[PDB]
Amino acid sequence: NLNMDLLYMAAAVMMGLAAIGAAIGIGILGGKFLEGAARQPDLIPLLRTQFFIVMGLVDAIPMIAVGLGLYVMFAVA
Amino acid sequence: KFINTMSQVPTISQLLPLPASDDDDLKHKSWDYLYEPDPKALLDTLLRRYVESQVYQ
Repeated sequence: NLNMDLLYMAAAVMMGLAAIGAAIGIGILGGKFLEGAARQPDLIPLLRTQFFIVMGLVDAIPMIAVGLGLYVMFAVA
Repeated sequence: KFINTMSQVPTISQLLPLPASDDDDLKHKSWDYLYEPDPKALLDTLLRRYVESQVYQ
């Protein structure tokens, strides 16, 4: 029945939006990391520490989104 | 040029264009400045102040 074709598209939309948000929200942060590095490389290790510490936060909601997307697209099908 | 209390020597020396001072930055791979607002307007004043300073010296 037409349950499964719409279920497919719902996961596709949620996960496409997740992908856009995560890609851009990390790109910005990494760009600032690189322009902070280039002015004084000797701080690369500390700023990379800070970079991961922060980026693990940006990747909070998009991970939830991908989890639900896979659940719907496979578990609920 | 005041060398010693017992000897002084006249000297004509250049101050423009800027003479080379053996200021090699090979230790300064490590960084570059944050410029507020831009480096060229700063460099202009730096050179003018430097010339004034050497005339005073």
